[PDB]
Amino acid sequence: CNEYYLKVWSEWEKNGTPGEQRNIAFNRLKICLQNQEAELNLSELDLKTLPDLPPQITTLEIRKNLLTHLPDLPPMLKVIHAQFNQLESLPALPETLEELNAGDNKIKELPFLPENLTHLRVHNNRLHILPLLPPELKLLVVSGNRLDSIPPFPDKLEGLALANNFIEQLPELPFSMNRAVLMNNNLTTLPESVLRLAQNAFVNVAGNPLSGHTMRTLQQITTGPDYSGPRIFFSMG
Repeated sequence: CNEYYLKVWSEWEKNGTPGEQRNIAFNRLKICLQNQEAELNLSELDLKTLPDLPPQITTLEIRKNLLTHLPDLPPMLKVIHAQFNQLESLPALPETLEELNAGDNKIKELPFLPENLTHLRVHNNRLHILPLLPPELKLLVVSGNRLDSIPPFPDKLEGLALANNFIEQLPELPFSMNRAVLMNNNLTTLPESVLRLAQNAFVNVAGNPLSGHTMRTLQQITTGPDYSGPRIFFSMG
């Protein structure tokens, strides 16, 4: 264990390209294991790869690096912050995962998602598809991908960002929905649910080519004297 862990870390430390700072990585990798700390922070160390990690951690900060792939993750991890890398893939995710933030990478497919996942921020990637969404999921941010369809939403979802994708249709929104950013997509219609949302809610469907019919439909319903639906934001030209 601890004895043989340091083995692979000083191995990995030798192969470091001139730019990489595997030197300061080795320290924190060590310190993190010595005291058994729960958070490991290797962010902004120009790292191009990673060696197996300290099994005890529950938070993993490794953003703004050059990582293209990831080593299997600690099995008791709850949070990942891997934004601003070159990630093309992702390792399987621990059931214990709650936050998964891999913004600004190059991922195309995600792995199956833990049921305990609450926050998922994988914007500015290359997702062509999405895996089924976890029930306890609260926020979904997949803006700036290659999505053209999207699976059903969970009951407890409150926040949604599907901006800048090639989406043609939109599943029914749950009542829990509070913010929905659906900008710059290929929507010509809107599920009837958007109107049934809470009155404090907000929906942004700018950039979409909503059909003339859809528009007049909405114009009439939302201007009614009894409309207690959300505010909806549009654009023209």
